[PDB]
Order: sequence, then structure tokens, then C-alpha cells
Amino acid sequence: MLTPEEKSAVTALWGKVNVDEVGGEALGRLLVVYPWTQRFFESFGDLSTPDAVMGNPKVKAHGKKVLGAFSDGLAHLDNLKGTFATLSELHCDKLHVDPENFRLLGNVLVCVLAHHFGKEFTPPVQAAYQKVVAGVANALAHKYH
Amino acid sequence: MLTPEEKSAVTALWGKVNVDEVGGEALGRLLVVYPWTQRFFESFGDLSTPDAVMGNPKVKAHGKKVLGAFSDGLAHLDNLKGTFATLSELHCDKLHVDPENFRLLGNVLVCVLAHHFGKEFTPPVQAAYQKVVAGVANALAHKYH
Amino acid sequence: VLSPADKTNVKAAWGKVGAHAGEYGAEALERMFLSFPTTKTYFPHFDLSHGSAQVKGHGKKVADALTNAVAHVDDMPNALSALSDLHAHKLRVDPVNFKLLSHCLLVTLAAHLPAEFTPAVHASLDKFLASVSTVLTSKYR
Amino acid sequence: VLSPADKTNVKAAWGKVGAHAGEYGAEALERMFLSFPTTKTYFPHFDLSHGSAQVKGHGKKVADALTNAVAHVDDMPNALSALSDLHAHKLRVDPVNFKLLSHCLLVTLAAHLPAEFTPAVHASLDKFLASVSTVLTSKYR
Ligand code: HEM
Ligand code: HEM
Ligand code: HEM
Ligand code: HEM
Repeated sequence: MLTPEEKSAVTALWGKVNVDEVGGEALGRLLVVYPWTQRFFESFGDLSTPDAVMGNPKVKAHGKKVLGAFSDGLAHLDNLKGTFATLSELHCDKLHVDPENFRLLGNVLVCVLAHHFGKEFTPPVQAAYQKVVAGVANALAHKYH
Repeated sequence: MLTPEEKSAVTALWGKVNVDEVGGEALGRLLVVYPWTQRFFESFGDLSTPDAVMGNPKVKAHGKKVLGAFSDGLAHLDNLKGTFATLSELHCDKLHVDPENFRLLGNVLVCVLAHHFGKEFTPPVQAAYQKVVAGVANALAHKYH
Repeated sequence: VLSPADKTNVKAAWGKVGAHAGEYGAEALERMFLSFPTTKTYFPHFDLSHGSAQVKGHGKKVADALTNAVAHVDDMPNALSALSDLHAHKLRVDPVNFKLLSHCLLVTLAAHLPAEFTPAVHASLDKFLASVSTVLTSKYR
Repeated sequence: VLSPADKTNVKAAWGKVGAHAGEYGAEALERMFLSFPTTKTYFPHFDLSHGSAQVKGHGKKVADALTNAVAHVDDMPNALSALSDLHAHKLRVDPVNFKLLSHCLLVTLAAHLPAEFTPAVHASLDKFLASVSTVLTSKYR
């Protein structure tokens, strides 16, 4: 759904991303900025404070899987649905994750990206990344029923 | 667009509809339930009260053209984009209407269908309809840039 | 903010709902689940099949709550505090879903009150559901 | 509701924006127009190209508005009253658009405050922006 220039803009920037580091930050930020999302991770332990959250081992671990999976989709930006079909279904059928959350995440992510990249995460790159996240959220919600 | 079973319900009810009547009611309640939507109709004259609005003849004319267009739409549940293309563009480039207005309407419309049809408006027909208002809204936003 | 008129319209229409409310709650529910299927993510512990004791008992608790908000439209916060606590701290239902239920609630209303559902009552109930939604979501963070 | 921590966070970070606000205003808009092109529906009269003083100028206005809010954090409604009127009765900008610009603001804060943009301040800012949003659309109906 992205133009030639936006695809170039997304790929390039993802090159510089330590998926693990970003992954834990985003997942951690979700949990701090929208505390209700903590509803799916009662096992994860202490989520009592920004701090506890941010340094919790399971957040970071989980955050890594997520973005690892996110990374796999970047690769297939033209089959965004096909790719997340199995995940769409699992989040629905077993996790019972309101697709809304995927949207909170994409935004929190964009935030993380920007924080980390400063002046490099320009209006145009953000634009390209707003499309990607949205595309990802929709792909993951696609099998909800 | 929907299951055959779903189109059938959809086309079935609309069979029993007065496009002009519903037109005007839908447009009107939109203008009353969401006053901000009025921004586009300041040449429609008097809109100072719910009565003014519901009574306004232009709102009434407007209501029927939007809704007849909607009606042509129902015949093309398998190509809403094909159908709404140019109309999406104009809304975009000439009218400058925020696509959210399309969702507000869609919502108002179902409300209108429910009041008008009572119990024949079962949850399932509702659903079917929700898909169609979602669909058409999606299709008019579609050429926005 | 619900002006006096709004308050008038709500109590008026709510009144007519009378002792149907609970079964009103139960249809609004069923209407959300079938129309907005994502909302079922919050109800995996429920038999969500038509006429469930669960849904009916639930639609019933919902209505009771609204009857309470209406009974106390001037002090929704304290009237609903207990429930804003539980919604923020236990159920943590994303706030987008409040709106979906407000919607199906309007639909339920519209279809059961052919006389009372004028443009101005419609307007008023809308503002009011929007308000309930807010009280309940006020303590989310 | 803005807790004492939230106000501190807000004032702290807003403090740092210092005289950058206007610049951050314009950038924020620009982020919005490119990220959420539906938002352009409201500025057909504006030159929306990069560098447009028009954007700059509207950018300035917004930031100063946001500055006033922070200054009057405990008295937003009256602080913003003139602007809740203008949006409600004249601009009549759909409420959903206020969340897009909110995110864009956050985004811009992020990219210019790597030290200050902690998870805690990120939280406060979202909160505060949501509050500003609420106050600006408070009189829509
Ligand atoms: C782009 C967005 C997302 C992607 C790609 C994604 C992907 C994944 C993957 C791959 C797993 C399974 C890990 C494995 O392979 O073993 C997983 C599990 C899970 N995800 Fe998602 N996820 C996303 C967003 C979300 C969000 C926003 C939430 C909730 C706020 C969430 C909640 C969960 C939970 C609760 C589990 C189970 C973890 C456990 O066993 O404790 N995910 N996700
Ligand atoms: C189902 C949704 C809708 C459909 C199918 C639709 C269809 C139409 C059509 C066919 C026209 C052609 C008029 C012309 O050439 O002047 C039109 C114009 C217009 N529409 Fe839409 N529309 C819809 C929703 C809306 C909504 C929700 C609003 C706004 C708040 C809106 C505002 C307008 C305006 C201001 C015009 C111009 C009328 C004129 O020039 O006389 N429309 N619409
Ligand atoms: C009109 C706004 C709402 C009102 C007034 C309302 C009210 C209530 C009340 C009174 C209860 C039961 C409290 C108790 O048992 O003491 C409840 C439980 C619940 N509500 Fe809400 N609710 C609303 C919106 C929502 C929405 C939109 C959802 C989900 C999409 C939701 C999900 C739940 C769930 C999952 C439960 C608990 C399940 C159970 O008890 O077995 N609520 N709500
Ligand atoms: C907290 C968020 C917002 C704040 C603080 C804000 C504040 C302002 C201010 C201070 C002005 C100029 C006031 C005057 O001239 O007296 C203004 C004008 C305007 N704003 Fe808002 N605004 C916000 C959000 C938005 C959004 C989201 C939109 C549309 C996406 C919007 C559209 C406009 C427009 C179209 C004007 C008129 C400018 C012109 O054409 O001359 N505003 N706003």
C-alpha cells in the first residue's frame, strides 16, 4: 500500500534497528502509557511502576518476539495479511486480544522510533511508518470473528 | 461483500424503504446528533433547532441525493470502490469532507433503519447493515490524499 | 455536559424503557457481539449463544447500572464510582468498545420506542451514553 | 485526571520545549498532514507544502495555545474557553482529529527530547493532550 519511496524509507530505517532493544521499549511503553493493556500479562510479574514495567524481564523478552514478528512482515509488505494469518487467528482464538491494542502498539512504536532516531524520523518517514503499523494492525485483526 | 444470506437480508429490507423519506431523516439526525457536521451546510439556511433542521427543505434535498447514491451502492456490494471512486475524489478535492462524517452518517442510518423497522431490524440484519455502512464509508475515504 | 433538556429527554425515555431495560441490556449485548465481533474478546468465559443466562443476567446488570446513572445523572461519578473502579482496575476494557455498546444501545432503543426516539431524544441519549462511557473510563489512567 | 506527578512531568518537559514550541507546532502539523491526510480536509485554504509560513503560523498559534494550557494546567476549561467556542461553533473539527494531532505532538516531542521523553513523561504527555482535547471539544454538543 506503500509507494516506492516509502518502502525505501521503511527498509532503510529498519536496518538501523536493534529489534530486541526497540521491542522491549515499545511493549514496555504500551504498558505504561495504556495501563489497561496489562490485562494480558498478569504472569509477567511486577508492572506496578513505569520502572518495574520497563525493567521487567518478561516485557523485554515478549517485546522481542513481537517485533521479531513485526520484522518478518516488513519483508512481505505486499502480503501483509497472508503473513499474519496464523498470528491473527491465535490472538483471536486463544489470546482474546482486542485488535485495538495492535493500534496502541503501532503508535507507541512510532514514538519509540522517533525518540531513538530524533531528526532522522522525519515527517515523511513517519508517514511511511504510520501506513506500515496500520497495515500491521489490520493484518493481525483480519481473522477476528 | 457479505454472505449471500446477508445480501438478501440487506436488499430485502431496503426493498421496503422510501429513499426520500429515510434520506432526509438520516441527514437530519446527523445534523442534530452531531452539530459539527453542519459546517458544510451553511447555505442550507435555517438549522437553529432540531425542528428547523428536520424541516429544512435543502437538508431534505441533500438527504435524498446522498441516500439515492447510497442506494445505487447496494446494487454493487461487490465493487463499492469501483462505485464510489469519483465520488470519493470530489468529497476529497472539492467538498473537503472528513471521512469521519461518512461514519457518523452510517451510524445515523442504522439508527434510522431501526426506528423505522422496529423488530424486523434483528441483530443479524443490523450486523449485515453494519458491514454495509462500514464498507461504503471505507469506499468513499478511499481516494483521499 | 448534559444540559437540563438532555436530562429531561433521558429520564423521559429511560422511564418508558421501564421494566424492559434488562432485556434491553441483553439485546444491546447480542447486537454488539454480532455487529462488532472484536467485543467478544472480552467475553470468552461466557456462553455467548442467543438467550444465554449469562448474557441476559449481564444485560440485566448493565441496565440496572444505566437506570442508576439516569436516577443520578447529576452525580454520575459517585453514582458509578464502584463501577469505574472495576472497569479501570479489573476488566480494563479498551475505551473504544464503550462507544460500540453505546451504539447498539441506541439501536435497541430506536427499535423499541417508535414514539420516543425523535431527533432530539436521539441526540440526548447519545450525549448521555457518551457521558456514562466517560465516567467508567475516567479512572483508566 | 492529571495527578501531581503528571503536572510536574508536563511542566518539566514543556519547560524544555522552551521557545522551540512554535517550531514544534509547525512540525507537528506537518507530521499530521502527511501521516493522516484526512486532516487536510480542514485547510483547503492553506498552502500545505513543506516550509509554508501558513503552517508555521498556525503551528505557532497551536503551541502558544498548548503553552497557555500548561501555564493554566489547573484551570484549562476557562484557559481554553475561547478556543472550545471556536472549535465547537466555527471550525467544527471532528473530535477524532484531535487524537491524530495529539499523537503527532507526542511524536515531535519524542524526536527533540531524547533525555526528557521517558516512559513516565510520555505517559503524562498523552494524558495532558487527551485533557486538552476533551476541553477543546467540550462544547461540540
Ligand atoms: C504487531 C503486533 C503484534 C505481533 C506481531 C505479535 C506477535 C506475537 C507472537 C509471535 C506471539 C507468540 C510468541 C511465540 O512465537 O512464542 C505473541 C503472543 C502474545 N501476544 Fe502478540 N503480538 C502483537 C501485538 C500484541 C499486543 C498489542 C498485545 C496485547 C496488548 C499482545 C498480546 C500477546 C500475548 C498476551 C501473547 C502471549 C504471550 C505469553 O505466552 O505470555 N500482542 N504475540
Ligand atoms: C453514504 C454517504 C454519502 C454519499 C453516498 C454521498 C453522495 C453524494 C453525492 C452523490 C453528491 C453529489 C452532489 C454534487 O455533485 O453537488 C454529494 C455531495 C455532497 N456531499 Fe456527499 N455523500 C455522502 C455523505 C456525505 C456526508 C456524510 C456529508 C457531510 C457532512 C456530505 C456532504 C456533501 C456535500 C456538502 C455535498 C455537496 C452538495 C451540493 O453541491 O449541492 N456527504 N454527496
Ligand atoms: C454502557 C457502558 C457499560 C456499563 C454501564 C457496564 C456495566 C457493567 C456492570 C454493572 C458489570 C458487572 C459488575 C459486577 O458484576 O458487579 C459489568 C461487567 C462486565 N463488563 Fe461492563 N459495562 C459497560 C461497558 C462494557 C463494555 C463496552 C465491555 C466490553 C466490550 C464490558 C465488559 C464487561 C465484562 C467483561 C464484564 C464482566 C464479566 C462477568 O461478570 O462475568 N463492559 N459491566
Ligand atoms: C489541542 C489541539 C488543538 C489546539 C490547542 C488548537 C488551537 C488552535 C488555535 C490556537 C487556533 C487559532 C485560534 C484563533 O485564531 O483564535 C486554531 C485554529 C484552527 N485549528 Fe485548531 N487546535 C487544535 C487542534 C486542531 C485540529 C486537530 C484541527 C484539524 C485537524 C484544527 C484545525 C484548526 C483550523 C482549521 C483552524 C483555523 C485556522 C485558519 O484557517 O485560519 N485544530 N486552533
